[PDB]
Amino acid sequence: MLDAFSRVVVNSDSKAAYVGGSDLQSLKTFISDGNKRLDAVNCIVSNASCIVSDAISGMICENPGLIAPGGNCYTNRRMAACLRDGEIILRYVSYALLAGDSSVLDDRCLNGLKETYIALGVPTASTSRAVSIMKAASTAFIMNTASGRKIEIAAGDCQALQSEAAAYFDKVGSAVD
Amino acid sequence: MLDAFSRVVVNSDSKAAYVGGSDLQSLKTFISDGNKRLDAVNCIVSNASCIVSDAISGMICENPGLIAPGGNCYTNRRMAACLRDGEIILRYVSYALLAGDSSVLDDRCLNGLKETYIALGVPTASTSRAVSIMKAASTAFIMNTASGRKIEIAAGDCQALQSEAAAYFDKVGSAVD
Amino acid sequence: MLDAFSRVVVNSDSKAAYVGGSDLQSLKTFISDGNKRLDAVNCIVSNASCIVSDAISGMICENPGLIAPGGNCYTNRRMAACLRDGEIILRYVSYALLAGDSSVLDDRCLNGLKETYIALGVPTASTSRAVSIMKAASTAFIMNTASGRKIEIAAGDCQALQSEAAAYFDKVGSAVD
Amino acid sequence: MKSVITTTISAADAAGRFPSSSDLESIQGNIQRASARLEAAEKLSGNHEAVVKEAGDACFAKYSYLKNSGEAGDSQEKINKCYRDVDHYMRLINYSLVVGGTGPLDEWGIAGSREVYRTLNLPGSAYIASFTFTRDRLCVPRDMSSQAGVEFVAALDYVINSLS
Amino acid sequence: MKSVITTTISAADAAGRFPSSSDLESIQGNIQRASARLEAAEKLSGNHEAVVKEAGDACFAKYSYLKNSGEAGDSQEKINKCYRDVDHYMRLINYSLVVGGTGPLDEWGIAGSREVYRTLNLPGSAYIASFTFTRDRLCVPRDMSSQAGVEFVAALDYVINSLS
Amino acid sequence: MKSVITTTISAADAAGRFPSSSDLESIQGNIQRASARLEAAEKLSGNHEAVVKEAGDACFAKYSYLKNSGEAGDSQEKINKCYRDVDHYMRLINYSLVVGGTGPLDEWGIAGSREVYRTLNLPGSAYIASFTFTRDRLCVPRDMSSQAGVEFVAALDYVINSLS
Amino acid sequence: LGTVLGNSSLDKLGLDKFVDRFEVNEAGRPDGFSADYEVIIRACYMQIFANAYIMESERAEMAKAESEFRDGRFTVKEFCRALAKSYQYRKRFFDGRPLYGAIELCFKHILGRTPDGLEHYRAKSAVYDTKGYEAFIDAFFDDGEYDAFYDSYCVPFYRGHLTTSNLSMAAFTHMFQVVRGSSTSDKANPRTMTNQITLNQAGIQSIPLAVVAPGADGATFLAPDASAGSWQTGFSGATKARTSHGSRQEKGKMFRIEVANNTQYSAVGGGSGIKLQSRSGKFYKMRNMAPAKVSTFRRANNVYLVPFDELSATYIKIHKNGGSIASITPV
Ligand SMILES: C=CC1=C(C)[C@@H](Cc2[nH]c(/C=C3N=C(/C=C4\NC(=O)[C@H](C)[C@H]4CC)C(C)=C\3CCC(=O)O)c(CCC(=O)O)c2C)NC1=O
Ligand SMILES: C=CC1=C(C)[C@@H](Cc2[nH]c(/C=C3N=C(/C=C4\NC(=O)[C@H](C)[C@H]4CC)C(C)=C\3CCC(=O)O)c(CCC(=O)O)c2C)NC1=O
Ligand SMILES: C=CC1=C(C)[C@@H](Cc2[nH]c(/C=C3N=C(/C=C4\NC(=O)[C@H](C)[C@H]4CC)C(C)=C\3CCC(=O)O)c(CCC(=O)O)c2C)NC1=O
Ligand SMILES: C=CC1=C(C)[C@@H](Cc2[nH]c(/C=C3N=C(/C=C4\NC(=O)[C@H](C)[C@H]4CC)C(C)=C\3CCC(=O)O)c(CCC(=O)O)c2C)NC1=O
Ligand SMILES: C=CC1=C(C)[C@@H](Cc2[nH]c(/C=C3N=C(/C=C4\NC(=O)[C@H](C)[C@H]4CC)C(C)=C\3CCC(=O)O)c(CCC(=O)O)c2C)NC1=O
Ligand SMILES: C=CC1=C(C)[C@@H](Cc2[nH]c(/C=C3N=C(/C=C4\NC(=O)[C@H](C)[C@H]4CC)C(C)=C\3CCC(=O)O)c(CCC(=O)O)c2C)NC1=O
Ligand SMILES: C=CC1=C(C)[C@@H](Cc2[nH]c(/C=C3N=C(/C=C4\NC(=O)[C@H](C)[C@H]4CC)C(C)=C\3CCC(=O)O)c(CCC(=O)O)c2C)NC1=O
Ligand SMILES: C=CC1=C(C)[C@@H](Cc2[nH]c(/C=C3N=C(/C=C4\NC(=O)[C@H](C)[C@H]4CC)C(C)=C\3CCC(=O)O)c(CCC(=O)O)c2C)NC1=O
Ligand SMILES: C=CC1=C(C)[C@@H](Cc2[nH]c(/C=C3N=C(/C=C4\NC(=O)[C@H](C)[C@H]4CC)C(C)=C\3CCC(=O)O)c(CCC(=O)O)c2C)NC1=O
Ligand SMILES: C=CC1=C(C)[C@@H](Cc2[nH]c(/C=C3N=C(/C=C4\NC(=O)[C@H](C)[C@H]4CC)C(C)=C\3CCC(=O)O)c(CCC(=O)O)c2C)NC1=O
Ligand SMILES: C=CC1=C(C)[C@@H](Cc2[nH]c(/C=C3N=C(/C=C4\NC(=O)[C@H](C)[C@H]4CC)C(C)=C\3CCC(=O)O)c(CCC(=O)O)c2C)NC1=O
Ligand SMILES: CCC1=C(C)[C@@H](CC2=N/C(=C\c3[nH]c(C[C@@H]4NC(=O)C(C)=C4CC)c(C)c3CCC(=O)O)C(CCC(=O)O)=C2C)NC1=O
Ligand SMILES: CCC1=C(C)[C@@H](CC2=N/C(=C\c3[nH]c(C[C@@H]4NC(=O)C(C)=C4CC)c(C)c3CCC(=O)O)C(CCC(=O)O)=C2C)NC1=O
Ligand SMILES: CCC1=C(C)[C@@H](CC2=N/C(=C\c3[nH]c(C[C@@H]4NC(=O)C(C)=C4CC)c(C)c3CCC(=O)O)C(CCC(=O)O)=C2C)NC1=O
Repeated sequence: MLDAFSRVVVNSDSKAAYVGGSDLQSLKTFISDGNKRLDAVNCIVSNASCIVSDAISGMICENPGLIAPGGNCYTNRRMAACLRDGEIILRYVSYALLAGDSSVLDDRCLNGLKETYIALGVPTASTSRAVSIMKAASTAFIMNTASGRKIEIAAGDCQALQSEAAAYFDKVGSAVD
Repeated sequence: MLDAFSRVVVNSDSKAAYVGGSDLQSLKTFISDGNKRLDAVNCIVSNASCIVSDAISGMICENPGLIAPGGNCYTNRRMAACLRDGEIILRYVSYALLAGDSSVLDDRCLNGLKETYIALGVPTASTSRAVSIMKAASTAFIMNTASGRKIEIAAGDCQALQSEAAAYFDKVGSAVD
Repeated sequence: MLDAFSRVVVNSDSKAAYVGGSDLQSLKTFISDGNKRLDAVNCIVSNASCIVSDAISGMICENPGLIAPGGNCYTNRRMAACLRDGEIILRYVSYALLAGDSSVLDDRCLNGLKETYIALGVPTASTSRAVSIMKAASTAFIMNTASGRKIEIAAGDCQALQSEAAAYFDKVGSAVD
Repeated sequence: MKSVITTTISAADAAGRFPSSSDLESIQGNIQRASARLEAAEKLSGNHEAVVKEAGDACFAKYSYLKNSGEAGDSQEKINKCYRDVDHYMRLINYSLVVGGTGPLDEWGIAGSREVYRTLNLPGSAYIASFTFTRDRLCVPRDMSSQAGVEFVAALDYVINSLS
Repeated sequence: MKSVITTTISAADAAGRFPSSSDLESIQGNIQRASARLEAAEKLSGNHEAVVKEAGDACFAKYSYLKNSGEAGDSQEKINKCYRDVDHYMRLINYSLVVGGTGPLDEWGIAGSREVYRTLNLPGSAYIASFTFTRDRLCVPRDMSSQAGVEFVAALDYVINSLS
Repeated sequence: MKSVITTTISAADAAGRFPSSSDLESIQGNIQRASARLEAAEKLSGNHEAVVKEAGDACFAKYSYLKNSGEAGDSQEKINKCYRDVDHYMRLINYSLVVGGTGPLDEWGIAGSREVYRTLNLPGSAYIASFTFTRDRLCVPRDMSSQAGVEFVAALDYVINSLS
Repeated sequence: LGTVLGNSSLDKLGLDKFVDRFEVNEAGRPDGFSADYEVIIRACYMQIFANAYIMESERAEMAKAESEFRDGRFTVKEFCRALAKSYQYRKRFFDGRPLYGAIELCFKHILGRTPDGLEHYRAKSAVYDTKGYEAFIDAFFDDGEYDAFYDSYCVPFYRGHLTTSNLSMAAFTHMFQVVRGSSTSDKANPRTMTNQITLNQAGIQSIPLAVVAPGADGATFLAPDASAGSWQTGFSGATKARTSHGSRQEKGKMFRIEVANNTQYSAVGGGSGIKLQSRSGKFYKMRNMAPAKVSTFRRANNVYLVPFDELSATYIKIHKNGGSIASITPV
């Protein structure tokens, strides 16, 4: 695992050079954007099982063939493992938002997963559908635009961070497809 | 692992309906043939180490190269593992006679075996020879036609079941080749 | 493991009430004394190998019978385990200074140690001697009065915390005897 | 899939010794109770529709609060999900009823029921209302047989004790 | 018991190292968020009674079917069980709120809640109604502080997401 | 690599939990001590050359026997090995100083140093001489700020205590 | 129970349940059935946590590793390693325990024997101190021992009692101190609960321990601690000594008898029901015909060394006081 700090150090490490000015200045922007990232991860962590609920229910409600007999959601067991997979995807996404770098996701969740599914037969476009719903759902929670929970936050602009989280979810969705 | 019951239920489960009368009637024929299957499996379990004795001793005495120096029966250790392997083959065949379905044998004994003998270097035509000897010897014991033991049984015809046991042994012999 | 927060929570939990204002006021004094505790732990952690060096070198140089043939420091292996023991004692004491509570040390380091040293043949009075040397040497580093390393700290009073660390080391020295 | 056959073959297989006379006695008992179980499977395959209709209608003859705000009553569709879930339950009661162990019912239905029911906000108590209703609505010599009814009750009891 | 202190001490302990400066930065943040969390702990210790009374009264401002047949409403005793359960919950929100991690609330309350709630036929959804009521009924500068309100909401969220 | 971020992600991950408020307080502390650490990193990146030159020149202002027979003074090349090793050390103090744990400094530089230094007959005491020289030669209000100085001293202390 | 009767002396030692063995015999990934695996999984928790209690909340911990056993990822060797690395296993066994309590547990969980000599303890503690925790766990798993006995598809079992992994007779007796029959788990079992090292003094010096069967007679007996006399000054009244040297070996061999429940209410002086010192309620024994408030037996569980010709008498007196006899081994 590597955060933003570690990535600056690894990239600067190859040339055997010190942190310098520019890299540290971009990382100063990370620190000043710190609390926004903190409260953002609090927004995605709170109501996260509700994200997984809405996402998978939307995946079945959009594509009714999964619950059709012989589908990959068709069994109570299968639905359990389905919900857990959504939960673990969101889990490592949450860690990628804390770290500010996709190292934990790439090294730990992303690896081996496309092939695991191929053996399983899990439909990959349905998984990328569920990942997309967790993406939009997660960005709507992160922008205080949830139609059910519009909680109090310090007022500001955080479009950078929304683009960041959308980059991680698009990394998972491109990883399964 | 799946018996006859399980296979009817699984086929009707992908069919997604109730079990129904028709499958049930064939399984009633299984039940009424029950005790014949029972005494058949008693016939194969009794005198089975004698089957493996005769089988492997026939496999060496047909093909004298195994016991020749540098063969796969040539070591006393190798002869031990040879005898045991014949015993385990016979064992799972006996289970496939009890269950009335080859699921235990296909999932458990048949799978990975061709790849294992090949890795070992075990000659495959010799194994299919030994499987064939266990086949015909086992059917002759199961039909009370053994030249050494013609024991007392209730009178009847069991050609169905002989065809069944011959199907299991042919499945293993085709599996190694 | 339990810090000072956990001790307030457990005591108020057996008391079965809310934490309340009063306990919280003493814990506010803990938080306002926080940075002194931070710099204190930094003082004991920095130059700690040097503390273990001075302590055990003092224990041998005061009592020359340990290194005598037949002593418990007499073997190179034995001297290794001797040095490590001093290191681990100071390690858990350092944890007890961060937590502000002796839970880690009592549950983990303190328990069964007299019967272990007795069980090995380690003289207990000599261990309490070495623990006492780490006590005084650690308090002299924590008060910036070290004759070799007098580093810069902003000036204040920290007698509370010195009494605390002395309480942990006296707990260990009474624990081995 | 837990049946008498798979149990004894699995156990004697784990032991590693040819199937002895004990397993033979076990499958002897399986072919003894067979006719009773299949009788109950035949009648369940007969009248499954009215079974599920009375089960769901009795489930809302109890708790009405589900179709209020909404917990689960906000469509004819979700109530159709109710009746299809009871269809799946009687389908697995039919399957287990055929096999004669609680194996198929456990591996298809019961394994991992909880994560789903706590996650997708499904109260189990209403399922319990349905099954206890049907379990109360047997007929001893009027419906099937002494052996068939008992068998049916056993299966259904397993469902409720797996759920409550 | 998960706090900042026990996490970093446990981690560096599992490494086998003395505590380095990284742990010290973590507990530096603990002494930064401390005053906000303890403020929220103080106010909850202030008005805990009315908190639990409005929580239970809002729990039965929702689902009335509980006090019917009976599920759990058959006495003033069982409703006393209700208000003491929410007393335990706000008391653990207070404990975790003091410590500042969801450690105590998880190990005292949440660990093994679900087998009790499925075993004693207790619907968790009503708890959810209570806590989401309280969580909706904060006040930004009227009640505590920007950071304290956030801390309190976080703890209560954890409860709901541990339960739903 | 030990930082606050990787410690709490790794620990929360080992729990299997989403990241709770405790980790959030830890990274809150990281962004509290950040400016001090980065200040020290800026000035180290500033005059690293004269730092390494005075460190090595002071390393041979102590032990001169190195450049004798030979241990390690038998070329301008081996003394270049000396100053490049001190270049690597100040480069890792810079790296760890950025990250804010002794993680990078330990995993790159310290881990397995001992077998190399005993294998290539490199005495560790000379390194100690260099670093204790630099650590003695800072300036309290003259360089950086009370807080940055402390951070720098901490890192470099770790090096000496990792090496002796 | 009884070592004869049905021929199976070991089963009645409490180790009858642990015969069950669990080797995956199915090659290739499971899809759907999840019966056999959920059994093997459960057996892994029964071995690794040693019958500790894990809940739905606690089933969320290690859910990922659990979902990797079910896939072509981990052998049960590597799955057992993955359960041994996790948050739970550290909470229970490592964080509460001392490095030697913890070492001894790790052999009960991973290998199912006890450590015999101090050399095992030195090796594993040194691996710990060099590298930390995860390499500690690896150093159990990554050795010839585990690979040979289990082969990576067998869930670990108790083999410390068996004669086939040789060990020492000390490891035999120590085997039964560590396992007390099916209910007792690492947390639950007395003298191994939480932090206390299950056997330090015994485990370090390879002291054979008399084996007391579960249930039976004095199951609830924990040995009284001894100090070392002059050197490292210690109390000298607490227990009988394991050795008995002689000139009292006359009168027949010395029997070290352990008595297990001593109590005021039980101690009667041979005559039924509690005797009253004063007319109105005063029950402790009078010192010099003055009331004392000191328990007649002071710390449940005193031992007795008794030579053979005094056995019967001693055997009577224990039963007079209602003390119950744990184990009687000739010394
Ligand atoms: C660390 C990351 C990580 C993941 C991302 C998952 C990925 C994953 N999923 C499954 C396994 C599974 N995953 C699903 C999920 C699905 N159900 C459907 O209807 C959909 C197509 C899909 C959800 C969108 C199902 C149903 C199974 C079980 C498949 C089966 O047994 O038939 C398995 C095999 C092991 C198991 O059975 O659990 C793995 C490795 N596991 C991990 O360790
Ligand atoms: C320990 C826990 C912890 C947190 C949870 C955060 C909470 C937090 N957020 C902000 C502050 C803020 N938080 C947000 C966040 C956003 N505003 C929007 O309108 C979006 C909905 C949302 C996107 C994430 C913004 C925009 C600010 C103010 C701008 C800024 O401070 O950068 C502040 C500054 C102080 C204050 O406002 O009083 C703090 C402490 N920090 C912490 O230390
Ligand atoms: C569960 C099912 C199951 C099987 C079917 C066997 C299959 C099997 N056989 C061997 C191993 C072996 N099998 C044989 C058998 C042979 N000797 C010959 O002369 C003939 C070609 C052939 C008998 C017809 C021999 C000789 C070995 C040992 C090979 C060697 O070590 O050289 C091995 C490797 C492990 C071992 O040495 O035992 C395995 C997995 N094992 C199982 O677990
Ligand atoms: C527990 C052990 C156990 C057994 C070993 C069997 C023994 C067994 N076999 C039959 C009964 C029988 N067994 C056979 C078997 C055959 N007859 C032939 O001529 C062939 C040689 C042979 C092929 C296998 C036949 C044909 C019957 C009678 C037909 C039938 O009952 O299906 C019966 C019926 C009752 C009776 O005949 O008195 C029983 C109990 N059942 C058991 O429970
Ligand atoms: C991350 C690492 C880390 C540390 C190592 C500490 C370092 C630290 N110490 C103080 C501050 C201080 N430190 C001390 C300490 C003492 N003074 C004495 O004369 C005694 C010798 C010594 C006993 C321990 C005192 C007295 C203060 C000032 C009083 C106070 O702030 O409480 C401050 C306040 C800010 C400043 O002074 O600029 C900081 C950040 N905090 C951290 O975050
Ligand atoms: C093989 C067995 C098997 C089952 C037993 C079911 C169980 C089951 N039910 C639902 C899903 C559902 N089940 C119900 C049923 C309920 N409506 C209520 O008012 C009552 C509380 C209850 C009937 C008694 C509803 C309403 C949903 C949809 C829930 C929702 O989307 O909000 C789902 C999720 C997938 C879906 O939406 O269909 C599953 C797995 N499915 C299976 O494959
Ligand atoms: C496959 C499983 C299966 C069941 C479990 C039953 C369940 C069942 N019973 C009835 C219906 C009925 N069940 C009974 C039975 C009796 N009522 C009494 O008061 C007696 C005590 C008891 C006989 C012992 C009666 C009398 C009716 C018709 C009237 C009624 O509802 O009670 C109905 C409605 C259809 C009908 O009228 O037949 C259904 C679905 N049917 C099935 O097909
Ligand atoms: C320590 C934590 C803590 C809380 C979470 C609150 C919770 C709380 N709020 C109220 C009570 C109240 N809370 C509010 C707040 C407001 N109502 C509105 O409609 C506005 C939107 C909102 C301000 C933003 C109001 C107006 C009342 C009184 C009337 C009411 O119940 O709404 C009460 C009853 C006692 C009273 O009247 O004060 C309690 C327990 N109190 C605490 O001590
Ligand atoms: C340390 C934390 C802690 C808790 C949080 C509680 C949780 C809890 N509640 C109950 C038990 C109970 N809890 C309730 C409460 C309810 N009544 C309803 O109408 C609502 C659904 C709900 C209040 C919102 C009731 C009614 C019972 C008794 C249930 C019964 O006996 O039927 C029990 C079983 C023991 C008992 O009977 O008391 C437990 C463990 N106990 C604890 O030790
Ligand atoms: C990333 C960090 C990093 C380091 C810190 C260095 C550390 C280091 N130094 C040497 C190797 C060396 N280092 C020195 C240095 C010394 N000469 C002396 O007189 C003094 C005692 C000392 C300088 C103070 C010398 C002389 C060698 C060569 C030794 C030899 O070949 O005899 C080697 C072996 C490989 C080589 O020959 O270069 C390594 C790994 N390398 C790294 O990759
Ligand atoms: C009937 C036969 C019989 C014996 C043979 C002795 C053996 C014996 N010695 C000691 C005890 C002792 N024995 C010694 C003797 C030693 N001092 C050393 O420097 C040497 C290694 C060694 C003499 C060669 C010492 C020093 C003690 C006291 C040990 C202590 O308290 O630390 C004890 C314990 C009781 C006690 O303290 O006296 C016993 C049983 N006792 C017996 O009843
Ligand atoms: C009929 C079958 C069906 C569904 C099921 C939904 C599922 C769904 N939710 C979405 C997206 C979505 N879902 C939620 C979560 C959700 N909203 C909340 O305010 C609360 C409290 C929630 C959990 C209870 C949010 C927050 C969003 C983002 C949009 C928004 O701002 O609401 C999106 C948009 C995806 C995208 O942007 O690519 C879809 C498709 N849609 C369907 O057609
Ligand atoms: C000279 C090298 C040599 C051998 C060794 C034998 C081996 C042998 N046994 C056979 C077959 C065979 N073997 C036995 C078992 C055997 N018979 C019994 O009655 C008892 C008690 C037995 C164990 C002691 C039976 C029961 C049969 C079936 C034929 C029969 O009815 O006897 C068959 C026929 C295979 C087939 O049908 O394809 C062969 C080749 N043959 C050889 O040429
Ligand atoms: C001949 C066998 C022998 C020894 C070995 C020493 C060991 C020793 N160090 C002490 C105490 C001691 N030791 C140090 C640490 C030490 N001093 C420094 O300035 C630096 C850099 C150190 C590590 C290299 C300090 C700082 C003190 C406190 C006294 C002081 O101010 O120096 C004390 C006093 C203990 C007390 O106060 O109770 C002793 C006995 N003494 C012996 O008789």
